[PDB]
Amino acid sequence: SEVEDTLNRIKTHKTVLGYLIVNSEGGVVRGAFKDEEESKNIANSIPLLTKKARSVVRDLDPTNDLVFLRIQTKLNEIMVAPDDEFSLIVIQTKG
Amino acid sequence: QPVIKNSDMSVEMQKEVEEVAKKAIDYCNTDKEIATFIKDDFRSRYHGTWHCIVGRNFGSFVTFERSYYIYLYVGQLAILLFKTG
Amino acid sequence: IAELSEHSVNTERVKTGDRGMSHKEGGWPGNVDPNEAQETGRFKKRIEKDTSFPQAVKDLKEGVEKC
Amino acid sequence: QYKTFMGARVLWPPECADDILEGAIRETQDALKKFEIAREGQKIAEHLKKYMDDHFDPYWHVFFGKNFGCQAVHNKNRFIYFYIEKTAFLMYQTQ
Amino acid sequence: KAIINSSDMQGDLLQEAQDVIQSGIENNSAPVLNIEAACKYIKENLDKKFGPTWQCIIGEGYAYDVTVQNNTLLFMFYNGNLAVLIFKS
Amino acid sequence: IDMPENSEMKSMKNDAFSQAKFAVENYKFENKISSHIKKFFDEKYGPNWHCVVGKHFNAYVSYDSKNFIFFYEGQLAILLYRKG
Amino acid sequence: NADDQLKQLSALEGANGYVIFNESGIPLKRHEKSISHEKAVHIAALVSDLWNVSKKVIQRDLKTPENDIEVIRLRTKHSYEYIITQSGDFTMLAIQLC
Repeated sequence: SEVEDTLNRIKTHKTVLGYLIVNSEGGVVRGAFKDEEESKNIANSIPLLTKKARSVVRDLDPTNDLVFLRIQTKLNEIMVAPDDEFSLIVIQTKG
Repeated sequence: QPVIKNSDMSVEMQKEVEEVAKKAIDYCNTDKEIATFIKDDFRSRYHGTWHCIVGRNFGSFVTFERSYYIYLYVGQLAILLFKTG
Repeated sequence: IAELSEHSVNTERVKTGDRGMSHKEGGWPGNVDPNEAQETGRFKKRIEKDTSFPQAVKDLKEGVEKC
Repeated sequence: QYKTFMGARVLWPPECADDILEGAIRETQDALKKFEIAREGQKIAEHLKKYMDDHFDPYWHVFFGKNFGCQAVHNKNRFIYFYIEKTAFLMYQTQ
Repeated sequence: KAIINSSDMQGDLLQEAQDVIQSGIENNSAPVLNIEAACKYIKENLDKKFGPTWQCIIGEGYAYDVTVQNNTLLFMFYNGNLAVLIFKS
Repeated sequence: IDMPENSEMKSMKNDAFSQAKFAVENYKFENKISSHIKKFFDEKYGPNWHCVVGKHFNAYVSYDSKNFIFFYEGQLAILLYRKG
Repeated sequence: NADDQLKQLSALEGANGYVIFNESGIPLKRHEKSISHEKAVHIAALVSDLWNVSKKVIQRDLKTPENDIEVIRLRTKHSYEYIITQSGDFTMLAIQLC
């Protein structure tokens, strides 16, 4: 239910362009994208980069886990929230 | 920016070491895949048996064919390539 | 009886060891590279973004807790 | 100078009859290719000598590997010596 | 503090492997020690003990791909962070 | 580790070892080594012998019973047997 | 854009180890190595490669080409904060407290 509530609130957050909810796998459950292939490459490789990310954040020492990963760029924004089974990603305008 | 630290090969083969390494960097992010790329390439071009190590903090003691050894830094990865067998 | 003759045959005879050294700068002397003041100036130019980042870090200093 | 042949590198001028040569040249890479691999040792040379004794004259010796060397007497004009892909092969007949 | 990670060979020679690495540590145990010297020692020892064509490789961050003879390969880790790979080809 | 056998009393088995180890040191290429062993064993006993030297090689030959000696001499391997 | 402001940057409370590395991966100035010289080397090289991967994804399939990185600021709450700021020649990094 929390996933439905969070998905709904992301949809409510204006400035969002392309939403991307994925499972811990490379599975885009829902996406507000013009083309899905586009998100397939990201939705599969970014998890590999997150595999590397969890590796380095823990390489320091097991003191923390990757809670969030929100990156902002000139054209847009790439919010990413790693979750137990999912990852809440959204393409938004960097306001 | 390749930096040859210790090489035995001829300049041409050396050039190929840095070239093949640049290609490997261009395609593989994981050190293992980079090494396999290099190893397979020279093993295929030439014939025999080559082995490649790629890392950041390392020493080793190996035996190698004359004029068939290089120890260098490409970017910031330590490539140790050599021919045995 | 069968006729007889000679031959000799070989294969080329060639394998040395060195010891790889673990990494321990591009230039041998560090002071030469550290002498560039403009390099430190470019480094300085980041405080604008750093100040904004520091403000953002304070806003997200603690994750929300409900216990 | 180890002249090229459509089998492999063979020392010339040949000191073996052409038919015997061609038999050896074709049988070695056929027998290697079909159901044989480099990991197996003796059971190659086994088959090679059997094949030579079946059709050609009866008493043969075969030696192959990556380093060796020999002097030896043999029947007149019955010496086969060739490399293939850095692998030395040698064969000869004795009454 | 020996911790075998990848074993392929026989128990006896495994035991000797640990003893030899140990001895290498004693031979070179100072900050001035270089892993290279101990590598020399391991390779030469297993050569003069169990025959030639051994290779001794020591360190802590490195990916490797080699051709080794079956039942003549060992890889392991130490409490001191020394990851040692040894192999016959 | 392997020692295929020959005649009894160490008439031949004893001789080959003693000769081979002069041979291995005194030359570098195999040529003079194999030639020397064969050239000696023709004078001493028999009319036609065969010899092989090397670090690694496969072989399989016909011969006369109790005249096949094979031994690992130092790093090298030496093979010897009569025929003809 | 001068040493004075660099000193000010150091004066910013909350920051632990600053790291500036030329895109070649050479930490020029630092405040992390001042506690452990073996740290900034590891981070600088590793993060440089990461930035390369970031360039790949920032130039792959959604992310339009001709767009470059601007700032990749990361935070591992309770461990430390790690800002990345790309440049034409440098990479301003800083290790702060989130």
